[PDB]
Amino acid sequence: ICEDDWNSGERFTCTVTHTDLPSPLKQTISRPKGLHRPDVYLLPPAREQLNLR
Amino acid sequence: VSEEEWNTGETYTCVVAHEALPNRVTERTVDKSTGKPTLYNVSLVMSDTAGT
Ligand SMILES: *[C@@H]1O[C@H](CO)[C@@H](O)[C@H](O)[C@H]1NC(C)=O
Repeated sequence: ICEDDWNSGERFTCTVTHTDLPSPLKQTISRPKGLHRPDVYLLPPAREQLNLR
Repeated sequence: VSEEEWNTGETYTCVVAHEALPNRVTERTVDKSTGKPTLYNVSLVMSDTAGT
């Protein structure tokens, strides 16, 4: 499916009809809303790591 | 001492015994590179300045 349809959050259903049980199985999958910007820190290795070698 | 002995000088020691010494014996050592040396040949290396 296209991306903006998933970002919009429309409900999607899968129809499961297996042989022994004629009753279909229905489920709902949607993307919840709620956005904080991550802060990335890249820690250098400790000087003891440079000591061990 | 002979001059060739001072060249590539060996350790010459002055050992004196007296009542007033702490261990009753003291020692002083001189050679070419200690007593009034012409040059101070030293090699100074530092490694792992970062430390731990
Ligand atoms: C002076 O020191 C350097 C480096 O340690 C050494 O290569 C050289 O042989 C030394 N010379 C004398 C006369 O001790």
